[PDB]
Amino acid sequence: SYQLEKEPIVGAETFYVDGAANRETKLGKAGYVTNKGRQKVVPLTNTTNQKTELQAIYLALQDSGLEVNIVTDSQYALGIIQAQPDKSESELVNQIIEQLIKKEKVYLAWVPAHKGIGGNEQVDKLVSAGI
Ligand SMILES: CCOC(=O)c1c(O)c2cc(Oc3ccc(N(CC)CC)cc3)cnc2n(O)c1=O
Ligand SMILES: [Mn+2]
Ligand SMILES: [Mn+2]
Repeated sequence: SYQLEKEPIVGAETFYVDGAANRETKLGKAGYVTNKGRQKVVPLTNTTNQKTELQAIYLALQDSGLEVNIVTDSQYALGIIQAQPDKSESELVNQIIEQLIKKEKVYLAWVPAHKGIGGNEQVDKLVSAGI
């Protein structure tokens, strides 16, 4: 019930997402930074990096118009969303799936972590602080 655009969507806002989890305390943050100065950071308790990365995307999907460009450094989350499942065993993923269906156009790009990608580093620096 959804598909990913092969190209960045002209006119749409670019959401740089990221997550961070502390392995001992299970504490993590998830959020985004956009090319338009929009930001969000949420707190999460009892969690993993994977989950925080998915949560960041959920945030980006929730706080965006009918058209989005999303760039993530999560191969894990890219995997799930590119697989285009109809239903998952994960509550968080099911929430993401239905968000994507609500959208006119969705573009999801992958970028490597800590390689100087401005938007990625910006959002990393925010979610990493205190973890
Ligand atoms: C600020 C420093 O952060 C980093 O250097 C950093 C990562 O080490 C990192 C690792 C990732 O992939 C993995 C995530 C978790 C695991 N594990 C669970 C299966 C084991 C820990 C393995 C690979 C995915 N994203 C990451 N991001 O965004 C980072 O900023
Ligand atoms: Mn990451
Ligand atoms: Mn990071």
